[PDB]
Amino acid sequence: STDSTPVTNQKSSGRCWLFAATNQLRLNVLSELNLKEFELSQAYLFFYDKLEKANYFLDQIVSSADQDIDSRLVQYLLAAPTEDGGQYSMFLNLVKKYGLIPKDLYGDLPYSTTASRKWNSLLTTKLREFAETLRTALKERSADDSIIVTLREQMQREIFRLMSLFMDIPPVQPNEQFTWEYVDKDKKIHTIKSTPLEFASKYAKLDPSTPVSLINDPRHPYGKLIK
Amino acid sequence: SSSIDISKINSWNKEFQSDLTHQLATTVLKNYNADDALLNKTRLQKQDNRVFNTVVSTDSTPVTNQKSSGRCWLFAATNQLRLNVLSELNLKEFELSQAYLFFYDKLEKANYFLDQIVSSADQDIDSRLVQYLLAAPTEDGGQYSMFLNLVKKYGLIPKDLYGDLPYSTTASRKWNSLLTTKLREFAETLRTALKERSADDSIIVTLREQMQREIFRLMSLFMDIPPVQPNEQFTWEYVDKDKKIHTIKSTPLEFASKYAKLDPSTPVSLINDPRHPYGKLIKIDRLGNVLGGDAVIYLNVDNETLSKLVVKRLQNNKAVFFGSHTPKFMDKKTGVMDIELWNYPAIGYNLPQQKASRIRYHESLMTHAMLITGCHVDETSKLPLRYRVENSWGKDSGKDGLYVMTQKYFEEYCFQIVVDINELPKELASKFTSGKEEPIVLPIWDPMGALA
Amino acid sequence: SSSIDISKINSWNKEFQSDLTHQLATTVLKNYNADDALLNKTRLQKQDNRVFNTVVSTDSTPVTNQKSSGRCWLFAATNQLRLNVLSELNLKEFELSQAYLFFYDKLEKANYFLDQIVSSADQDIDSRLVQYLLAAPTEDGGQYSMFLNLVKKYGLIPKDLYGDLPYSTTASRKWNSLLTTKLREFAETLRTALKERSADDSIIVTLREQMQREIFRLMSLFMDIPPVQPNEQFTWEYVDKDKKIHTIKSTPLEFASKYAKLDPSTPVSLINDPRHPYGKLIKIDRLGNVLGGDAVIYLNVDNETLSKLVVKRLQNNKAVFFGSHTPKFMDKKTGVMDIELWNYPAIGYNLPQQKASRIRYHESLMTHAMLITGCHVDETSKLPLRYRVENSWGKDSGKDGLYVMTQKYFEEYCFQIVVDINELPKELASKFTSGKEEPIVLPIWDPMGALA
Ligand SMILES: [Hg+2]
Ligand SMILES: [Hg+2]
Ligand SMILES: [Hg+2]
Ligand SMILES: [Hg+2]
Ligand SMILES: [Hg+2]
Ligand SMILES: [Hg+2]
Ligand SMILES: [Hg+2]
Ligand SMILES: [Hg+2]
Repeated sequence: STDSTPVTNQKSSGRCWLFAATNQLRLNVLSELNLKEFELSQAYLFFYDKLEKANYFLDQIVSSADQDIDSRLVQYLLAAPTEDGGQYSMFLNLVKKYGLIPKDLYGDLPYSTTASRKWNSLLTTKLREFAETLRTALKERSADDSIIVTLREQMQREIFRLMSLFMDIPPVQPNEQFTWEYVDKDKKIHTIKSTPLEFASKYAKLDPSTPVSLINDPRHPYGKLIK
Repeated sequence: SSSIDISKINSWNKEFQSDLTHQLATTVLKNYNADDALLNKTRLQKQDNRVFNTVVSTDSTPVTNQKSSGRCWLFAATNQLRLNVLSELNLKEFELSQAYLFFYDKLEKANYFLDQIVSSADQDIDSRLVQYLLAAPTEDGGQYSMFLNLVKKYGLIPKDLYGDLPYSTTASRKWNSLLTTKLREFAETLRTALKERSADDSIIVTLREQMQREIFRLMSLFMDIPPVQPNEQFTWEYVDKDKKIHTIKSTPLEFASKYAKLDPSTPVSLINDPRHPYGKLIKIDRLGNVLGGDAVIYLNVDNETLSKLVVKRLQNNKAVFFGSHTPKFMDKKTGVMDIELWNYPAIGYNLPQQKASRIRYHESLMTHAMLITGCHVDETSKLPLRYRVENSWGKDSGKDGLYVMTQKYFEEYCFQIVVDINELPKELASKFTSGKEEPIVLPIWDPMGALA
Repeated sequence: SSSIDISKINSWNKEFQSDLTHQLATTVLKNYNADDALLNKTRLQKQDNRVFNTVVSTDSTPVTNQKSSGRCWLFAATNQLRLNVLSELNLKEFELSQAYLFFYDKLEKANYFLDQIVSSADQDIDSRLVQYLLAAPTEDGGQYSMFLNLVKKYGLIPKDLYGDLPYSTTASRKWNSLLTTKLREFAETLRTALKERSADDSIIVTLREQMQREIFRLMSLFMDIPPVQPNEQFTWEYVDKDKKIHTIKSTPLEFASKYAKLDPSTPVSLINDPRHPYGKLIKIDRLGNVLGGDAVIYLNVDNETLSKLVVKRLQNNKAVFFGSHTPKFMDKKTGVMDIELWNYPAIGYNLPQQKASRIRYHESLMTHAMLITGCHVDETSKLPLRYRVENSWGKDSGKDGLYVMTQKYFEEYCFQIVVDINELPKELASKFTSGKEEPIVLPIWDPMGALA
């Protein structure tokens, strides 16, 4: 019944999954708030997704430190650590920790949201440097080591430092309140004060506990779970 | 800890925003591409220098354009040779047929793939090798040894007899996709038939012939098989710089030696792979195009010798085929290749990772082959500062198709050159003509095994 | 010392280059326009807000475009009035003829100029006043009093009867140039004749009539005199929003009151000129268009009262004509007018000079007239934050022709609004209806005397 308004454009990025996942949800807000046009912030999720993958990569390197640099897994981890693409479970991972917010508070303004190639390249080049540094330090020490722990924190920090140069950290924290003024289809002005996490359930109607992704993979038996 | 803490990142943010350089950086970096924003004109002012004291006498005429294909290696290899014809026949403009080699290269790789599948039929479909063979069986890129494999079996021909007319020579994506989709079907069919039978089996033999035939049938729909066979005569009428008409009757194979001056037995490719010891031979397992052709082998040498081999070669009036990591530190608008052209340190972005580790950690590899046609030694008593590079992207790329590469770029982001064995020091040439030399064998998926 | 020392500047350079912020700044600033490089998207993210709780019910339809002319003042003044017709006649789209007023304004200024030359004939040709009169006698820009001068003598008419058809309405540069070149010839001729004779002289009188005639002759070559005279009837057929056809027979002068609802006797222009005391009347010497028309006089008021007069007016459902310094702190792409939109402080560029001094020191003046159609009071218990502005640059400028101006911008880079005297506090209205009020008289070349 509700119409996808307006038509979205991911531009030069692989953020389709976030657009599609949020396109499904925008319809609830549009409908529940009687809005002519509406969009949830795709960039919001994009910022956190990229930060998390860079961080996640570091852990992956640490957990595979025992394998040769030229092993299939290590070379794979090193191929595209910050790629824009994702899965629905990965979409929910972000919504659970960060919530959802209207695009009016944080949009596709930065150059990197619509042309992410360079940003990813700069980040990935650093991460590949970090990968070497971690593994080297892991030859002599254990991951639980105070030194390693310190090392990973300084990497995380540089990763955030570099990402904040291309995009601003969202304006409000997940449990922090934001005020959003808008106009409904009736030219009537409204104001909503919520938190990214509350807004996701309350307005976007997402209960992260309900969606499951069904796949059609003919190489495996049906009724079976694939991980 | 190991997880992203929200309080932690907002605290770091607060701290970064108090630094004035960071404030300016985020302001500009949210507006423009980092390379555009950070391009350093003070440095450009000095580095964009087109004076070269050591240059190849003949001029690359005309500037070539590979368009939407990965045929750089063929353009660069033939760009090196065209200079001989241009010179020996007193021609204003001249080009050898890149498409000629392209047709045969693609046919051979499709055929070569089939054999690779047959020889790895014992491995699981999801093994690293089989999945690799299935990734890009007909890709346009190649190596110099693969270039010679083709010239040995097919010779060379002037572009006037067979050019870039077909849509697929300048926009090969679709063609490759159609071919590859079929080959992946064939791969399954072969392996299945190989579970019950042996490769020597009459049935398998028949099967592969029907695949080869369909492969040729499909390729002939997008490009015509060259007009003459390698030992078949062709007649080529042309006009020299003096407006004088001439006619040459030759064969693709004769023309290659006779006019293009190529003796396939002399070029060797030297590589600069810091992960391995120099003076050692490096071989890429399974890498090839012509079933039965030669294998890709490189003599691993230091940059100091390499730099000299390039100057000497240039002094001997010959262009130097080289492979590097495009477009790393390359400004296509100006044509400058300088690792310090952009002011990344102004935003505190620094990269200490070494060359060997860059290769090891999936960060740098050869991706494009170009041609060094000149260089400039420091006019006093020092060494080469920059090199003149001829690209195959049309005359609008760089400065009229030409680029200038710094010595430092050459050392860091360039991994290969091609010289004639007779140009090497006895100590090095011998590694090719001896026998003790057991090459360090790298897998097909090794970054040096990644074509151009 | 007072001279530029070469050692000194190279020493300063050396010191600036050691600062990392300066290094980044020079790198980026040599690449892009400062406004493009410094545009702050973090700030834009918050400031580009199009929600206005107090707006004029009628919508500006359609968005107007003055094109290559300085007719903003006429567009803005008529944009304020069109809303009455649109509303009273239930029309989807409507426009009063801007060209109508433009024709008469230019004719009158050329004529007015002649009189100005005659009245200053006793001054040297190189005096400040005479050179000023000769600078731009026919410029497109004007003031609101000058707008009323025209409406009083000529009335208003629907654009359907006389529009922007002629080349010169949308590209007036050449026309003005041709006219001005003639007027400068006339200026000499008048003054010369005035050395021997008196202005009341039959000969001079004859001379001025022949000049007036040539002026009209030349203007009629680029634009047609409006189709009806001010007291002459015209018939206008139109279609309302309900697809219903109507016909109105009126006169330009009647239509102005009857349909456009303008009572020329009510609007007064309030100015915010910090160099003079508030509550005081400011008059611009010699500024005008219609010989004998009213003079430009402003009531100097503080921003606090001014802000309120705008909110009240908007609440009374009327648009507010205002004049400001375009394009200072104006982003045409987004339509944002915010003095903090660009990160100049990140490059250490700061401007402490006060408004009054900005005006005094040749830095800020009114240059464009636009229309406030809405505002947004802080929804709690505070005051106006932003205003909705309608520009006359087509629907592609700003956001569909519309702009958003901050309160701070309004205070700093805006110098005038127009209200009806009945909207003023008794204390202020009286300054217009009393007699004690001797206006502070400013010269014709004063920055507040610089049109729009
Ligand atoms: Hg290539
Ligand atoms: Hg040299
Ligand atoms: Hg050299
Ligand atoms: Hg090299
Ligand atoms: Hg104007
Ligand atoms: Hg308001
Ligand atoms: Hg207001
Ligand atoms: Hg104002």
